[PDB]
Amino acid sequence: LAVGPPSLNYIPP
Amino acid sequence: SFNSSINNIHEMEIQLKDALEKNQQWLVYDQQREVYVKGLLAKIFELEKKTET
Amino acid sequence: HEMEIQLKDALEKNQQWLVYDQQREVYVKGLLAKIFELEKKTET
Repeated sequence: LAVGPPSLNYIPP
Repeated sequence: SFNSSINNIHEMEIQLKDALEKNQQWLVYDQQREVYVKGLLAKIFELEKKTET
Repeated sequence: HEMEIQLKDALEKNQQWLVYDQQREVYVKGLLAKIFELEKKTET
């Protein structure tokens, strides 16, 4: 399937 | 039956609208990473400056 | 079918973001590791 970002907002490692 | 064929066209439409706005989500996500990353570079620049003195 | 095509292009770019994202995350972790090392330095 299509893959989206792990969140809608950037979360640093 | 023909139910399977109709459902697949809905399903295929589902996927495209899901894929399209997923890439749009990527744009926003990555823009925020750039902000975070330029911040880190500014922080490194000040730490390097501090470890020189 | 035209909708069939752009579904593939959507998924293609989607794959290009994915690999690009992996590279960027390695880069972010590298900066954080550098900061860690710098903060460890002084300190002492």
